[PDB]
Amino acid sequence: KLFPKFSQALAQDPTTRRIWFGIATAHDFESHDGMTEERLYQKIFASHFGQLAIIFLWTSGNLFHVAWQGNFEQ
Amino acid sequence: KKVKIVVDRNPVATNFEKWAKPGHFSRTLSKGPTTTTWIWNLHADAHDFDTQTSDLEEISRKVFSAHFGQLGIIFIWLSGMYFHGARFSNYEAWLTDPTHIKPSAQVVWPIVGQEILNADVGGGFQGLQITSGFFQLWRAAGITSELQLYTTAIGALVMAAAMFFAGWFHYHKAAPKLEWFQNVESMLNHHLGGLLGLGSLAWAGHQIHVSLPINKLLDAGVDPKEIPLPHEFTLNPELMAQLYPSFSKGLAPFFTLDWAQYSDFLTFQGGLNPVTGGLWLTDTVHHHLAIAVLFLIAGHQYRTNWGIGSSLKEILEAHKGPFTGEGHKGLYEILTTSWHAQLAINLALFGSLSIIVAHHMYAMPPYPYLATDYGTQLSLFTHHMWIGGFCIVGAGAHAAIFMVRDYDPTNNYNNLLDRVLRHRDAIISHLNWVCIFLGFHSFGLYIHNDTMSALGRPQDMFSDTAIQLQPVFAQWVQNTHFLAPGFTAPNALASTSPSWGGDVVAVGGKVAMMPISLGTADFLVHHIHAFTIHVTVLILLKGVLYARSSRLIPDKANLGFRFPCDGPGRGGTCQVSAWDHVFLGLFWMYNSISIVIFHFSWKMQSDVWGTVSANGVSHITGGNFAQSANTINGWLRDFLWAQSSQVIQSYGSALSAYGLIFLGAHFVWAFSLMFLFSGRGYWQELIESIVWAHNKLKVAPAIQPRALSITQGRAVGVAHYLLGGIATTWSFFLARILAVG
Amino acid sequence: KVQVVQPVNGDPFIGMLETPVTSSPAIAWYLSNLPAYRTGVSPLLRGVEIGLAHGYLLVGPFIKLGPLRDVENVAEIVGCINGAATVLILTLCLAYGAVTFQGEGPQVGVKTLSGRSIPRDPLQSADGWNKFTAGFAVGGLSGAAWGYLCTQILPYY
Amino acid sequence: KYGEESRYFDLKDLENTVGSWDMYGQEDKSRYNGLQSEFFERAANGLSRREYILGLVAIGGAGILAWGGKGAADVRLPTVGPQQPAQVGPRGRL
Amino acid sequence: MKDFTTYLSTAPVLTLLSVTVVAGLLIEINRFFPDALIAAF
Amino acid sequence: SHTVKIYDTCIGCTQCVRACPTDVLEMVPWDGCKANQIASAPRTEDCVGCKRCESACPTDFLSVRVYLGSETTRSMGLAY
Amino acid sequence: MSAQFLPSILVPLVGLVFPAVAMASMFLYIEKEEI
Amino acid sequence: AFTPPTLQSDTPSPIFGGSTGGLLSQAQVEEFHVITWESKKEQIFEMPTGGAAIMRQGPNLLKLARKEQCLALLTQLRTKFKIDGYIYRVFPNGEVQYLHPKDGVYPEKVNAGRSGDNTNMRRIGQNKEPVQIKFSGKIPAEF
Amino acid sequence: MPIADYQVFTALFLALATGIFAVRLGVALYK
Ligand code: CLA
Ligand code: CLA
Ligand code: CLA
Ligand code: CLA
Ligand SMILES: CCCCCCCCCCCCCCCC(=O)OC[C@H](COP(=O)(O)OC[C@@H](O)CO)OC(=O)CCCCCCCCCCCCCCC
Ligand code: SF4
Ligand code: SF4
Repeated sequence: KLFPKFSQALAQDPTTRRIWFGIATAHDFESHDGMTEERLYQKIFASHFGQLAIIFLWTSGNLFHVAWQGNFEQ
Repeated sequence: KKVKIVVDRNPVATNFEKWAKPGHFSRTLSKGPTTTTWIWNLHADAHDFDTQTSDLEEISRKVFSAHFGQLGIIFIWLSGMYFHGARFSNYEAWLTDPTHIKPSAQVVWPIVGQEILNADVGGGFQGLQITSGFFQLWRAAGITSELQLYTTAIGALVMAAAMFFAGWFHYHKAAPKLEWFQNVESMLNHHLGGLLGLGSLAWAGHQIHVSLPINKLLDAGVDPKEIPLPHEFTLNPELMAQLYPSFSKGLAPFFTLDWAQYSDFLTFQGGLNPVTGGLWLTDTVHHHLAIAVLFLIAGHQYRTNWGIGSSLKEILEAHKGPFTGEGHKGLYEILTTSWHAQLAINLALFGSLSIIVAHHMYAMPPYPYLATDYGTQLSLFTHHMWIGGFCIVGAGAHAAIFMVRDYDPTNNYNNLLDRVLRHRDAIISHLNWVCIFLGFHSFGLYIHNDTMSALGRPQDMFSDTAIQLQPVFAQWVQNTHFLAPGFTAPNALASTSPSWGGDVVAVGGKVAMMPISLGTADFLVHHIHAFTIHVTVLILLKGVLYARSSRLIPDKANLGFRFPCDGPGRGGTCQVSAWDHVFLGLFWMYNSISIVIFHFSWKMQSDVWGTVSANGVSHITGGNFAQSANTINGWLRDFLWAQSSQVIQSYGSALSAYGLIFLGAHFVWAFSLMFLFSGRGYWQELIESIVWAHNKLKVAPAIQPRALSITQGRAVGVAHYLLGGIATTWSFFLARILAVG
Repeated sequence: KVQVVQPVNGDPFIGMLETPVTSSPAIAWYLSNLPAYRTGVSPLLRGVEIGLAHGYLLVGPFIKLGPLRDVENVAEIVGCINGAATVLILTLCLAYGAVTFQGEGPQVGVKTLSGRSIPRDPLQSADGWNKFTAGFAVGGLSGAAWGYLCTQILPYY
Repeated sequence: KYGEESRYFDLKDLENTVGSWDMYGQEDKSRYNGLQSEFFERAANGLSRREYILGLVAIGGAGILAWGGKGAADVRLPTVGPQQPAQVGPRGRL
Repeated sequence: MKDFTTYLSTAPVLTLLSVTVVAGLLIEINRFFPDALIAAF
Repeated sequence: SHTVKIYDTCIGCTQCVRACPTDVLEMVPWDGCKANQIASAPRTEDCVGCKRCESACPTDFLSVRVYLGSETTRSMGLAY
Repeated sequence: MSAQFLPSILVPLVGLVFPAVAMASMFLYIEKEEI
Repeated sequence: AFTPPTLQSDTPSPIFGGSTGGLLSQAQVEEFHVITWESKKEQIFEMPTGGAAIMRQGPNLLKLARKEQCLALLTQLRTKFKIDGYIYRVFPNGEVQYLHPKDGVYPEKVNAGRSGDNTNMRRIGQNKEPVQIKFSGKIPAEF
Repeated sequence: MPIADYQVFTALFLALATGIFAVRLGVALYK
């Protein structure tokens, strides 16, 4: 019972809500335990990089599926 | 001791002093309308006599007078119905041609092009087609002329005036005392024999001397203006003997115990009349006479002013077993001192009775030319279904009200109520499990069929062609009823209804009644009905059982019966009161009744209603229910989409009104969502801004505008939701049946 | 005068009641003789019995209702399906054991209805559940395998 | 609990005052035959470890992939089977 | 008589009477001057 | 475990204490009001968050405030 | 398409093996007591 | 001069036939509460868990799950039978902790000698702005 | 000229490497 690593108060919840709120507040970095401004900005910057990689992967997947099982040439 | 008439003289003065002082009945509404919430509170507690006074005598007097007022209102409504049928109808013309002329009893004025609603019903008359079945009722009663309808309307007005006078007299002049109301034995004895028994006997007498001869001549074929008047048959045994020979013997066979002589007009045939399509009036006469005798005999069981008779308290206290400890002790005190408990029992049985009435009326059409009137049949069935559902929900609500206000632990110790309240957890848990099991095994079957049909695997569906789910029990019962005549009912010439099986009863080229075959679709829809009824029962029962206390809130009884919550603590206590359970039960009841009426409509349009062309029966929808009702897509396309073309194409015709309401209802329903998904804080702040705007122009009202309370918001949302949904179904049903019926 | 409904073990302030469904002599005997209520039997053997019964009763449904029920090779396909279901409920048992038993705590004692002190069931332990889970796998797979053999044998069927 | 009368609370016997009863449990070591018990405990010898028991479950995962790449084709699944002709579409398309 | 006139002056009675009077006036305007799409003066 | 706070606007009417269903508030001597008493929350661990105390406070604005925070087995009102 | 056998292996892996493994790991991690 | 009264385990319980709304498994691994009162006569009362019990003539002891249930029963006894009771908290290990009448005096009555815990000396709108306490696991009411 | 099987295999391997980089970034973000 300590999954919400970013929220010590939520980890003490002995009900199923702990899991629920443990997922709905994962991106609210400003409300996490021991969070500063520098760490907040750095985490957001890394998250931006991850999102960009996800977008690139999505586009690559679309292209690969069209070139593998599509009829683009026809 | 000793049942008697105890009354108090002039208890309340008759004047308009309190009419000019709104909120006089409530003590909390005395500080005046400081906020707009006072206006809503004035109407939300107008009939809550339990709060206006702590005396049971005054509450009983108020209830008695309110009953008289309601009776007067019903009499006014009946008078209006008869007057409209006598002055703005085509009943006389409809009598000469009841199979082609469509009944109509309403005429609209030409103001803004609305005269288009005056349809060409027939018989040189223009008006709105009615589906209340009043024409069939009047024909069964032998009205024949319009003067009789006018006389009945005037008599109904006189009765309404008498009812209102009775209420005023019993509340301001001669008010009965509490001991007079607590005479359950006398009340039951009079309501069983003096009311039901005497009324049934009187109706049987009227049917014998008025309905039988007039209807017999009408069926044989005689102009309505040529049939003798009712008094010519009621006071002339010669003519009535010409129609029924057993009458040449008078009343001698009745007193000599030779009742067989009366077998000509007191038959036990069965089935329906092949000419009119309804039940044999002789059979109805015999039925009313038998039930009248039974009720009169039953009205002599309870003890009153003599030694003979039984005691309700004695009978209740004597029914106790090893599994119920004390038994029914304390029930007599609860039912003789609490109006809410009696209201709950009466509402439950009353709604159940209404549902049973709807079933028995479509199965066995009791009026002539009623079965062939598809619009009237569908309308009557749906109307009674809705009335029954509403009454049942109200029964649950009042049961919870009694448990919250009139419950007393010192009087209910180790009895049925106490033992039930001591194991509510087991009851609720088991009901919850059965509801989940029913939901799965009922809806998941439809979902599985939808998935298989979409995947191109019709052989893996739950249909009559693939995995069959035949209702063997229902089919067995149906065949048993079909084989009842001559075996388990030797004196019966035919079955009670043609639905059990047999030939097809058609009148005027239209099928009045025919056997109703049950298949996999019927099995699925019946389990859906059982599941919905179980969920509604679970909600209502949970509210009644936990209205006093609960593990989450141990003092729920102190908060009352109608409260919004207990704050956001403990995770949230929103809608924890019994009133909220009733609020949710209303939605579930609406869902259940909606599915029931949809099933009835589709089944009758696909396997019953139709036309006979000497080569078979051409049903309205062609029997697509047996092949499409096993999937949700079939219900959406073959029933909702296919049958809605009649209401969406009614513009520019007489049914245009049905097309307008169909849309209007859709609006109201959606409107309800605003009150169901919102909260009071948002509206209060918005009102704050609007109030600032008003104050800026010196136009702010002293009666501070306030947002509707949480409970009021829920009530408004539920009322609008049900009004919109029911009105939508009403418009759709009426337009479809009036365009293809 | 008899009262067949009494509070659980005479205590009327415990969320339970004794009824002819829970305290019935025959019902109590049958329920107590199940492999789950054997504090003195090894968890592995009880798990083997439970798995055997569950695996055997789990073939039938897919045999008579599976997508390939109208094919002669339905018995084999269903045997494999039951094996897969047993493996799934196997990982379920393992996950439950790994989550439930991961710590120790001075729990309260356990007594019988008469008041005789008894030790806690060894099944409610880290090693007890692991042994029970292992037996359930062997028994569950064996039950599914026996389900296929019964289809081939059994002269009536 | 010392429920000899109407007392259902006892600090010296708090174990019985909280309803901590087995209700149906019964300790008995005389039941399964020794020869059959040995066979089963022997069959499930090393399968009592989390890593080893998970390995058995991993076999089920391999069977799932084996079915898709071989089992599905051997049962003549419609998705792994062939296709017959086609349609043109609403207008002049494909 | 004073109490009766006071009751007739209440918000619901006055609201229903005002709505009825306005509706009646509009109905008669449309009865004598029907299909008034534009303000043709 | 919610946060309950009392402010100097309190008039010592003791209504919030009587409205508490878990005995979380109590009256202690004070000298800032005519009643010479102030409200306090020594047992906030037993507070469930029903906010019944706020519905009974007559001061404007409220002199007693409840801020819902971390949920525990007692604050959630769980009997199982 | 080239390598027709790939979908028959990747679809069950992403829809059956990967989800079961992910759910089991997540369930074991969200109830660790000491992560 | 007040001391917490010890909890007597010899106190009989009220006459009750049993119910399914009583103690569950939480009382065996977490805690439960006990309410003891003194009645001048044997009379029927309503239990917070559903049903009706009969309190004996003399000392009565009742074990419930949550503290709110005990307080609700105490409120019923005080407003209906004018009976004063004591609430204790019992843990599985065997520790009893006095509760509600903490100092023998009801909380609604000032006793002069209590702890003025959680009492801010400012107004509700005089709290620090949320932006001034950012990046700190505290709300404006805790400053 | 449809893509051959070797191209699909190469793409899958490169995707595996990309997934490894992604899991490394996720682990770094968790810290
Ligand atoms: C002209 C005759 C008359 C007069 C002057 C009074 C006068 C009085 N009555 Mg009384 N009463 C009368 C007739 C009369 N009553 C009749 C005929 C009945 C039988 C129904 C009653 C039954 C009765 C009861 C049970 C009670 C009173 C009470 C009272 C007193 C205050 C309540 C009140 O009137 O508020 C004003 C009432 C109104 C302005 C009208 C009430 C609403 C009507 C009835 C609704 C009608 C429905 C209508 C069709 C609309 C519904 C549908 C619509 C949406 C289209 C008051 C001095 C009450 C009392 O004593 O106070 C403690 C009391 O409880 N009366
Ligand atoms: C043979 C005797 C008799 C009859 C026929 C009735 C009939 C009725 N009673 Mg009643 N009652 C009786 C005896 C009787 N009662 C006795 C002895 C007691 C005391 C124990 C009561 C106490 C009682 C109460 C408390 C209530 C009734 C109510 C009702 C009405 C129920 C409405 C309904 O569904 O019916 C159908 C409706 C009709 C058939 C309308 C026609 C009405 C006709 C005129 C029948 C009138 C019968 C009447 C008793 C005649 C004597 C009155 C006379 C002095 C003028 C109904 C008309 C309820 C009610 O609604 O109040 C009015 C109700 O609240 N009764
Ligand atoms: C014989 C039937 C009957 C009777 C006598 C009562 C009597 C009573 N009920 Mg009850 N009830 C009933 C049936 C009945 N109910 C049914 C069938 C239901 C299920 C819906 C309910 C559900 C219910 C609830 C949830 C509550 C009551 C309450 C009450 C009490 C106060 C009622 C009041 O003054 O509120 C005021 C009455 C009104 C404001 C009338 C408003 C009418 C509705 C909102 C409009 C509906 C529109 C209508 C269909 C026409 C639409 C056209 C429109 C566009 C103009 C009262 C003693 C209340 C209580 O506190 O009990 C003590 C309570 O909260 N009832
Ligand atoms: C986000 C882009 C994306 C999406 C939505 C899909 C979707 C799909 N792919 Mg595909 N794929 C992608 C990228 C993507 N792919 C890329 C970049 C490649 C090149 C290596 C492939 C190579 C590939 C092959 C060879 C096959 C599929 C197949 C499929 C289908 C079944 C899924 C499966 O089991 O295969 C598994 C997919 C992979 C093993 C590689 C996908 C890896 C992507 C990039 C992960 C992206 C994660 C995302 C960014 C994070 C979101 C969080 C989420 C995981 C919770 C499915 C419709 C199968 C098919 O054709 O069905 C008929 C098939 O055999 N894909
Ligand atoms: C399909 C049938 C439709 C009804 C739904 C049945 C499901 C409901 C199950 C809930 C049971 C709860 C047990 C309460 C336990 C309980 O109430 O206590 C036991 C109860 C108490 O009786 P006592 O000995 O106390 O009797 C004294 C009484 O006067 C006081 O109550 O006796 C009963 O056994 C009632 C029968 C319950 C069983 C009802 C089933 C009846 C069978 C009907 C079959 C109809 C179809 C077949 C006909 C051929
Ligand atoms: S929120 Fe409820 S429990 Fe908490 S202090 Fe206020 S009244 Fe007491
Ligand atoms: S309710 Fe408000 S004013 Fe009254 S004692 Fe409590 S905090 Fe003070």
